[PDB]
Order: sequence, then structure tokens, then C-alpha cells
Amino acid sequence: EKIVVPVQQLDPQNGNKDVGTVEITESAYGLVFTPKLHDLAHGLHGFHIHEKPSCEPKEKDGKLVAGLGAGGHWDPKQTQKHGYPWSDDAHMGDLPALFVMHDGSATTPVLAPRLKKLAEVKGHSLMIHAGGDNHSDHPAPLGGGGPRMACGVIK
Amino acid sequence: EKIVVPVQQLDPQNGNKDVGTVEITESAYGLVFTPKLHDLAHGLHGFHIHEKPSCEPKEKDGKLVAGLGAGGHWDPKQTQKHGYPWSDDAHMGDLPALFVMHDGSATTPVLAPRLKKLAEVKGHSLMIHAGGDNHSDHPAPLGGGGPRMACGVIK
Ligand code: HEM
Ligand SMILES: [Cu+2]
Ligand SMILES: [Cu+2]
Ligand SMILES: [Zn+2]
Ligand SMILES: [Zn+2]
Repeated sequence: EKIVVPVQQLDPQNGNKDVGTVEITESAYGLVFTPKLHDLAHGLHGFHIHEKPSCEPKEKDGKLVAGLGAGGHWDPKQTQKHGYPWSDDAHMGDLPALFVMHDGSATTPVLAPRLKKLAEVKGHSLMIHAGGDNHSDHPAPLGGGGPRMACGVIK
Repeated sequence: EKIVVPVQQLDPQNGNKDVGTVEITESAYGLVFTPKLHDLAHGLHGFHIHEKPSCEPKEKDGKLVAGLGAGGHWDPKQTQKHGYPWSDDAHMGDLPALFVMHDGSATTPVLAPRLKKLAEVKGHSLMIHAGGDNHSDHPAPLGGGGPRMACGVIK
């Protein structure tokens, strides 16, 4: 089995852009997230599963915020702490960061060892942030991901 | 409890340079390699455990080849195939790639889900290549890592 997650670059004002897919598969050691993305900003990006199966924007402080409809990091165990993908004190949605090369493409797979079966992740959203991920809530909350750059619904 | 691996940039002609350490720790999901490196060439770099506890150069067909004293990828199960860290068909030494930022720093930890205890990696070497790693032997052997850029002995 695999899940093919369609991913859009988010722009609530001018309209989202299709940027490819991320394929989720089961390895013998956890779920593998294999990007097949194009036309994204180069850099190493925070990459997390968020709670709600939505990539819609939401209003906050008289501004429409991209991706905010996805809610927070997926946290079924209620750690209320952002962390490493191999830490049991981290949100279940915390994945290794996603690398976009200088040409805007992302093709480097990453493992989430705590996630074992595809059924676990259905009904949630897959988010790529503008910033990175130091896998801590310090010095910036949620790894320093910041704005939500691209998103797809996992189902 | 950790192994602190001292790492040098390899240059047989001009002399090696000290570039920091990589710390190895146990997690509940395998060994974690946490780099604390500086002044390396930027890029996504192949990162593997090699067979021999040496970072010395070795002459091959009349050329002194940096790091060749380390031997090949550590392959105790004899897969004879370079692959993903989460595949049982891959060399045991196959790690996720090492990110070196433009400022020369490497600080992004990676997981080896098939390695469980610190003792298993002692007596080997930790290699960082000039090239990348597509975790295949095609289109280039050994993921396209090419030359050996930096190394430390795991003790
Ligand atoms: C770990 C994170 C990063 C890695 C591994 C990385 C690596 C690279 C590599 C390998 C290249 C192409 C080789 C070269 O021409 O030098 C490159 C190009 C470049 N990178 Fe990065 N980079 C990272 C993050 C960033 C960030 C955050 C920025 C700035 C937003 C940036 C800006 C650039 C620019 C301007 C180029 C030149 C490509 C061009 O001429 O259009 N990089 N980077
Ligand atoms: Cu996120
Ligand atoms: Cu190697
Ligand atoms: Zn998180
Ligand atoms: Zn290998």
C-alpha cells in the first residue's frame, strides 16, 4: 500500500499552486515519506503532520493566514512539546526536515520511526514550512518552522 | 552515554583540518548521529560507516587517495548493495545524508534505525563524502558519494 499526498504551495490571496506529491510507504522500521515536489523555495524545511485534514487558511488578527486551518502539530499523546522524530516526548507528527534543492525540487526521503502503519496518519495534514526545524520549541516554537509554505491532506 | 567521534577534513597534501565532532547516542528507535561540525563544504553529503578504524589515505594505482584506509562501506550482513537506512538490502553502514549549510556548519541529526547499541559501531570509521547520496548504486556507485571529504574513527 502507499498513500499519495497531493501537495500545494499555499497562497490565500493569489491562489494555491500544485507542486507535486509526497508518497508515504511502510518500511520495516516505520513510515517513509518520499517527496516528489517541484517549484518550492530552496532550503531545509520543517515537515510535520498537523491535526486537521485541511489545508485551508484561517483568519488571525485581521489577516488570512496560509494553512492555519490545519491546526497544530498532530499530538495524539498530548506531549505538548515539539521534538525529534525518534523521541517519545515529541508530537507524533514530528518528521525529519524536508530538503528542497537549489532547483526547487524535493526528492529526499525521510523516516518517521514511531509511525508504523499507513492507517495511523490518515485524516491529518502534511505541512512544509518556510523555516527549518531544530526539533525544539526553543529558541523558536515548533522548531522555527514559521509560516506554512505547502500542504496536503493525508487520506 | 555517547560516543564522541572527532572528525577531520582530509587533505593528504596540505594536512588535515579539525572540523569538530559527531556524537552518537542511543534512542528508542536506533542510533542517532548528531553532528557538531564546522568549516565543511556546503551541501547534502553522503554519510556512512566504513569498515576499518582508520581515516588514513591509501595509495591506489599510484594516486594517494584521501580516506581510502577506511575501506568500503561497513557491510557485516554482506548485502553488497548500497541502499536506504531503513532497507535490509542496504549496507549496515548506510546513514541518512549529512546537511552542511552554506556557513560550513553541520548540526542536523540523523537516525540509523537498524543500529541499536553503541558497541556495534565501535571499531569502524565515520565518513563524509564530497558528493551526495541517492541511496542506490545507480546511476553512480555507492550513492554518488565520490571522494572522501572528512572522517573520524569510532572508538
Ligand atoms: C542545509 C541547507 C542548504 C544546503 C545543503 C544548501 C546547499 C546548496 C547547494 C549544494 C547549492 C548548489 C551548489 C552551488 O552552486 O553552490 C546551493 C545553492 C544555493 N543556495 Fe543553498 N543550501 C542550503 C540552504 C540555503 C538557504 C537557506 C539559502 C537562502 C535562502 C540558500 C541559498 C542558495 C543560493 C542563492 C544558491 C545558488 C544557486 C543559484 O545560483 O541560483 N541555500 N545551496
Ligand atoms: Cu508543521
Ligand atoms: Cu562512505
Ligand atoms: Zn511538533
Ligand atoms: Zn553503502
